Amino acid sequence: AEPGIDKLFGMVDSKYRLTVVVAKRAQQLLRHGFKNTVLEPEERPKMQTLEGLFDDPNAVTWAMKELLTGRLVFGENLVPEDRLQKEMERLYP
Amino acid sequence: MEIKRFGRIREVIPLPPLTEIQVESYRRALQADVPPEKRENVGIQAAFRETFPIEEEGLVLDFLEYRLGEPPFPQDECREKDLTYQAPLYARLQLIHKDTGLIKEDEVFLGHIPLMTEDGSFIINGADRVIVSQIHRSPGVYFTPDPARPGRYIASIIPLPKRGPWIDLEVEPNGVVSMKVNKRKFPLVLLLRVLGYDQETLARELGAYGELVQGLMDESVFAMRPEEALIRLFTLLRPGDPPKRDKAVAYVYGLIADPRRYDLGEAGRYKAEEKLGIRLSGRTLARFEDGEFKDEVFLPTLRYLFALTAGVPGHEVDDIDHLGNRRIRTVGELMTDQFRVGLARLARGVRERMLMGSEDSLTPAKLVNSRPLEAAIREFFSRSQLSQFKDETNPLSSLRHKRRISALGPGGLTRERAGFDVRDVHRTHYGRICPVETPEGANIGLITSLAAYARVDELGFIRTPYRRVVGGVVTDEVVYMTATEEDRYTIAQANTPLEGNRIAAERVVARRKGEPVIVSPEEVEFMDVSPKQVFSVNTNLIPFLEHDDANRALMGSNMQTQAVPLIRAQAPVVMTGLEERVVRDSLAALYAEEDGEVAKVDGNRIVVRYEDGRLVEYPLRRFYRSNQGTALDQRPRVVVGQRVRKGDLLADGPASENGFLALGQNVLVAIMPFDGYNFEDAIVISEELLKRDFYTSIHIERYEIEARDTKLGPERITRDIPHLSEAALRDLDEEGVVRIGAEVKPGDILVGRTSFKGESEPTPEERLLRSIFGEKARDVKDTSLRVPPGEGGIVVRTVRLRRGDPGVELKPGVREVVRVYVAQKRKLQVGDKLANRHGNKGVVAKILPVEDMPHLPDGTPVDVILNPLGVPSRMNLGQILETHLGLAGYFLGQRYISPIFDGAKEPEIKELLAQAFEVYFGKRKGEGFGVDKREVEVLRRAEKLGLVTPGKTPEEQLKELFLQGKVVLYDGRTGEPIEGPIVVGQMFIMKLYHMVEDKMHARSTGPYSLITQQPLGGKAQFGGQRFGEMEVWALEAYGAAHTLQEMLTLKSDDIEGRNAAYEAIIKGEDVPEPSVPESFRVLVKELQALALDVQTLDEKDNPVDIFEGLASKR
Amino acid sequence: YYITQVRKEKKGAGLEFATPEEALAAHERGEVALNAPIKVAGRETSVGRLKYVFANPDEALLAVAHGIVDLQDVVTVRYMGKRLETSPGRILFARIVAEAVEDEKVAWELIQLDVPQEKNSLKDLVYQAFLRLGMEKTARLLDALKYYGFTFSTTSGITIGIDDAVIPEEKKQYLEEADRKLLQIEQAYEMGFLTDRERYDQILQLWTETTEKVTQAVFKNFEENYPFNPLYVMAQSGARGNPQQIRQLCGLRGLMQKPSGETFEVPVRSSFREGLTVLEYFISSHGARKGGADTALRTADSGYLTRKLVDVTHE
Amino acid sequence: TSVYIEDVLHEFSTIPGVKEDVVEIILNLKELVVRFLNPSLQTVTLLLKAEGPKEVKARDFLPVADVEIMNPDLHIATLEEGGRLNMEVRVDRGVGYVPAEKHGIKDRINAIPVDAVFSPVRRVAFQVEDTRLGQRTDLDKLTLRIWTDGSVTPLEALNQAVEILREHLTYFSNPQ
Amino acid sequence: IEIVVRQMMKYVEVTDPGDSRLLEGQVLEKWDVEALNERLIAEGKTPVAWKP
DNA sequence: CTTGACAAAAGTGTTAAATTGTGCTATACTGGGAGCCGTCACGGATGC
DNA sequence: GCATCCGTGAGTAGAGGAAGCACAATTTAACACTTTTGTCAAG
Ligand SMILES: [Mg+2]
Ligand SMILES: [Mg+2]
Ligand SMILES: [Mg+2]
Repeated sequence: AEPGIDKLFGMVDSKYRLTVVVAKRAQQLLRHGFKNTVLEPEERPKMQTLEGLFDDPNAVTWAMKELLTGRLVFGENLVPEDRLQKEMERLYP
Repeated sequence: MEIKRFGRIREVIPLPPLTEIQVESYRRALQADVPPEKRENVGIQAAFRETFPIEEEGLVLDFLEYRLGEPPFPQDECREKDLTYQAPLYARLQLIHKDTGLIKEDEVFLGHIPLMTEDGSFIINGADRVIVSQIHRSPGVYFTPDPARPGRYIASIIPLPKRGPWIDLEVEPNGVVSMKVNKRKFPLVLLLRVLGYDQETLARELGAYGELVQGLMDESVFAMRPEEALIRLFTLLRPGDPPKRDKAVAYVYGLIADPRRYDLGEAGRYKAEEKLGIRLSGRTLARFEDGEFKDEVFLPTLRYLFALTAGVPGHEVDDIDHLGNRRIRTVGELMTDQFRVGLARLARGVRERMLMGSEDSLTPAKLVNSRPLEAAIREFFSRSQLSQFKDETNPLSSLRHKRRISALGPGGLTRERAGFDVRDVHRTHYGRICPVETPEGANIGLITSLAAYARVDELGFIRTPYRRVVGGVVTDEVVYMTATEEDRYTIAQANTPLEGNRIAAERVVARRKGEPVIVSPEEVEFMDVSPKQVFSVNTNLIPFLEHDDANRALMGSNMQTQAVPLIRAQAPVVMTGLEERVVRDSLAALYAEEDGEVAKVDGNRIVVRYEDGRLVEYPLRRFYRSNQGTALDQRPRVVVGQRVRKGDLLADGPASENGFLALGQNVLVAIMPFDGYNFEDAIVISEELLKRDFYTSIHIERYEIEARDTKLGPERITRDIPHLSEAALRDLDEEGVVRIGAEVKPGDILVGRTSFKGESEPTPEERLLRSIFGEKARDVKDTSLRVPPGEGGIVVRTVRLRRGDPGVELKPGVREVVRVYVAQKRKLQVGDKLANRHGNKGVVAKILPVEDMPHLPDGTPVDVILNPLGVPSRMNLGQILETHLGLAGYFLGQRYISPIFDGAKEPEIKELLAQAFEVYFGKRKGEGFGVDKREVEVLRRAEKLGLVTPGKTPEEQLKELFLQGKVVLYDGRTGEPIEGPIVVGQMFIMKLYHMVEDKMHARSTGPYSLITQQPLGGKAQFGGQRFGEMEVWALEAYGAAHTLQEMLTLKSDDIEGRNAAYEAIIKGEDVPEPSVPESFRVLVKELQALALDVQTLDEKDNPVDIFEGLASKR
Repeated sequence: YYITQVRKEKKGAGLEFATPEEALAAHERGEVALNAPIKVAGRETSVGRLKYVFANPDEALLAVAHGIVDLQDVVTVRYMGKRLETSPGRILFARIVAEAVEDEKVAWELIQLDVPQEKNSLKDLVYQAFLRLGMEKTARLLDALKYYGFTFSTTSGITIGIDDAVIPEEKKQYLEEADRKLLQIEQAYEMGFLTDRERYDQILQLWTETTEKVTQAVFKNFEENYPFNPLYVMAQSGARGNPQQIRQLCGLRGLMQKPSGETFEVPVRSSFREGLTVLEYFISSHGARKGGADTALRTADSGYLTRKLVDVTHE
Repeated sequence: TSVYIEDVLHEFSTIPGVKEDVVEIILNLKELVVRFLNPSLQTVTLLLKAEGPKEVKARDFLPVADVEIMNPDLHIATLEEGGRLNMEVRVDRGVGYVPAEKHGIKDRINAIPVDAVFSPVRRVAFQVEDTRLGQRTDLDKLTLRIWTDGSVTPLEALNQAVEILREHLTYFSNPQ
Repeated sequence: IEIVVRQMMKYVEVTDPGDSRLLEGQVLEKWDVEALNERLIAEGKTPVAWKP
């Protein structure tokens, strides 16, 4: 079971909207190289390696954890899509 | 290790030769060694005399005799060079000129006839093959009731298959008796008039029934002459053709009276005479002579029909599934049938050649073209449903293959259109067809086995032996009888108690026409020979069969065919008594011909000097690869200077131990759950099995490659392959072939080959790259043979065939072919399948170190742990009794023979367990040890479970548990006992052909299909997995829209999408959006070829181009 | 199931006493058993409930490790502020659920403590936990149940021997009664009282009734004398088997059908433990083949229905 | 661990004049018991040269210093007149069970690796009896029964096992 | 089961065309004819009479 | 980066030899040949 | 009310598997020769 899956299912009206929000957020993290995250340094997911602890490379794992903090906003007709990417690219070149 | 035998029934005859159904039938057809003048009119001799003489209608070609020559190549040479083991056929013909009277004789070469090996198989194009016997409805005359309307019957006349049409005789509601031929129904009187039957003749014999004869008394055609009736009948049969007497008599005579076209058969003629009570001169419906037709069978058939409808006591309907109405076609008859087909084609080319071209100057050799005859025989032995790839996983596998009976094939039933009734166990199957051995699935009841004591008679009916009983005493006279003959007697069971030869029981269990009855000893007429005559060879190898459910006994007998030979194979502790004869009749071992002395013993050959003085040398087959990939070799069992008797064993064959069938190992088994690794048929084993090489088998694989002539140039097998390092070419010799003894792994080169590159100028980027490094492109490319993924081993043999070599027939354009044999030694591993003879099977899921296994108080650990939850719902209790008897033999050091339905019983097993306890526990007391503290704890619970008697001493209570097959067992991980006594014993377990090594496969990308551009299928092709319709439904029910779209486009046939996805992943990116699949583009084009305009539109109904503008005419 | 089922003894089984000291004193003399039901003053108790009184689950399970009592012995244990009368193995089952969900009070409401845990009771526990706790906590309870179930079945000593197929004593008496009634049906048939059809139907009715009585005699013998028999435990818990398959092992096989559909007049009166005769084995093979042909020839009919349903409702 | 036979390329072959094949001969070599008399010795090679007719036993190996064969009567092969056997057998020292695929040891080109079963212990059992001392009555009496192959005595094996258990008990000393 | 049966009762048969181009005995979907009828009532035309 | 070279690789008629396409044969000859029932059983739609 | 015609029957895996001849048209290959295109040496 994914951690906090019960709370994630309670945040949306339809279970398929949760999958849409998670998948689009993970694409945002991959495209900007995880520099747009809302997580604090002590909250970043980690994986254990022979050389030491490093950042978790799985973007889907990051998206689920961010959505549990309450710092993301999701909905329909929030912003124009072209204007969303332009500002996010300017903030995170 | 001594052998103890149970049972009371004394068999008066031994088993017949187990391959005589194949061997004896093919000898009768050929008649190869019978002198020509003493040959009987059977087999291919009967076919020669049927087609000949050939008359032009003044030239006659006649047949005198034939002979068979020596084979050109031996059996082992044919296997190596991919030839057919055959013999030339010569015919001695003479041509007679009727006008003049001059005769010429010469011998003409007719072709080659395949030869059967001593064990009963053929070598066709270098591969072993088996001809399977066919069962079908017997020809004759049959009477069945009318299903639509009661009180009415239908009479049928059935010839041999493809030897005439079926004839139906029915009484219509109007009262007219009608005859139906070739889907056409016409009154019977029209044909019955052609046979010269008048009004006075018909009413004399059939007028003793009533209103039925009135329907045969029409005066419209009674006065009509037989010649006029003949022409009128011809118009009804084939309307449209001009009515001529010359054409009319040709059709009628050729439909029911021509022996070359209509054949009732020897079995059919015998059936017709027995039923109708008549005597037939030939095998046709009517006899034509003196320019007229004469009746042979039509009148007696009609009398039976009328009398059956009237209700005379002596006439009854026929059961079509009765085994007296079904017959077997063996290999000799099936081969001879195709020989007659091809011979009729040869006579057709003789006729067209003797009326056109040099009629006055002819020779028999110039008339005869044997090409049609050879094509008929070649087609039968290659592409017939009954000619099958031989099963030789072990010697028992090939023996069973030769005794199978199939209802399918040419002239047989179809798998899809076969109903329930034809698949059932008929009551006449008793003693003739095994009731339990059959495949489950779409072939159930359509493929069966011959009973162990059965034999097929000359007409094709199965007979089973019975003992004559006279006046209450049983004699040793044995009579073989068919099902129809068996129905007339009261037959007692084989277990009937006897005092010598006198029947001792007052009440006897017997059968009367298949049903059980209780009778007095004076009413008995016959007796069964043994219980073994009811079952087949495979089922007869299962001990305690009477304690097993038939659904699980079917699995046990089938899976003995799939057992692989082991390097340390041994015979089971508990046997039935057929293990010796199976090895002997399979011809896999070597026996002495007569008394003599062994002179030379080697791993390759044995030389025996016989008492007449002559020396005989026997070469040994060593490390040979079978059709299934298992190694077959023979190991000598004698020493130099040893005296041998006639029939003594000289060398063991595969899966045999001192002449006994050995399909597995004898292991120590505990029946208990273990930590969930036994869950749902899974099996736990010990690492000690691997340490002593139990369940270790040898397998051999073959690889091949060719060097051809091409337009660009010839392919060359060479060691000098471009762009290859020395590490890759290390194990190749100077000729480019891997050396013998090398160890190969996936990706290693086996044979090196180069091919001339096709003419194609390179891409601009490559041209600049070659300019930078100053390298000149070569004219050849690497096309060498490499080890496929997941394979490998040791190279043990190479074979090189070249064009021009004697006996080598290579295809045009092929220069040479190289073959490499690779062998590996397989130990048991997780994922391998194991089974016993009672139908218990499962895969190995866990291998434990020896200190983890449960062990006996003396320190002995068990080998295998089986879950007790698989027993109760399968109801196969035979494995429990085998375990109890194997526990007694472990301590007493003896083996047992318990025949089926007459063998070991619990009081005898418990008397043996009492002796085994005296050595299992009396040994401990002498050594100075008492009862363990841990055994006292288990005994305290055992009497709360009601297993032991309260008040007894611990030694007496331990013996009470031993007589039930239970011991106190310790846990290896903790050292504490299991809380209850556990059943422990010895069991015989086989390792099956299905191994996880041959079945694991994976793929990322690979070959694609031509038209649909989708991935190929199959592990051998490196193909992908089929994601079918029901799998698509599951993804839809989940709501996984994006996962479903990837499988439809990005991973099957979106050519642009699958290229972009691969490039994105190797760059560390997410895969892009998919596009239109290619198979949809194919569907649009194929619909346009059907003149249908299919167009894709957008929201505004405007056209959308999905072909990128590549198919639009500007 | 094996740890949550209690023991029953018969040695005392009815003796009456006056004070608990009298009942305990008789136990050491060997007159009564630990789990035999007795009566102290007016109530029904056992020696184990009077002798072993534990202050908490840890003390009761420590006594099990020392071999003082078994997990199937009924004792007195104090748990959650109540004086319970159960076995240590039922207390152990309660702790498995409490630690898996990490809530002692909620887990106490989820379980039935006074019954052995069978397939249906365990299914009810899963559904209630899903309602109260969600998927994440329910998936943790499933793994704990899986872990302890495998551990306890290994060390308990479950095995199958030939003597575990116990033959009841009433089978011989029933088969003798049926012989007399069958011989009477034949007597009246010769007198013309009944025809061929009604004689046929009466023989079938006699054997249908006899088979049912043997089925109840098999299971009555188990629940009274061998309550821990491997076959009885497997069927009662729902692990494997049904009473129809048990009767064939321990009682009789019964009537068989002909290929035409009719039934043979003589049944198969032997079980798989005793062993069938050759004729009985052949008679039974008609129905085994018929069952196999039904499976092969009718799976296509079911799968064709599924494709019809999908294509009418997929939108 | 590894065997080399002259004029033999792999283990799936036969030798002229020899009754047994290479697979059977190797199965016989897995039953040989060799005792090293020097604790510092790690590997030795045993040489055999024979001509038929004779039954070659384990005593036909040439003598080597500080090496002893414990079962000299072990049968190896049967030689017919005209047969020859010239082989070198390598014996290593180790622990546990090591398949031939894991070590793959070959001293020369045509050598054949052999699965190694290094353990000298054949069977172990222990008994617990009921003893007493004065008033105390529930005391234990322990007996250990050890079966070995002869290269290591049961008393030597018992001492080595006690040291292994004692060594492991020191791992609970320093909590990190 | 109720989802499947709802698809089994999805069609109707015309008994009286009324003021429409439909034909007597024509089979069409129940959803379509109900939409067609309520449109005719708005324009004051005779409705279609159908049968389940 | 620009000249003079310099042979070479590629391009261009010319022609003899393989290779391919086509017409013709005069005693008289005038309607095919293979099939051949455990023929599969049941429901729906059409035409009488 | 009935005779005639037509489309339907679960999934995955394997592993074997009989005419010449004459002569005109057309295509191809061989062989020179002319022209174009790099290298080399200056410079
Ligand atoms: Mg199959
Ligand atoms: Mg107390
Ligand atoms: Mg050793």
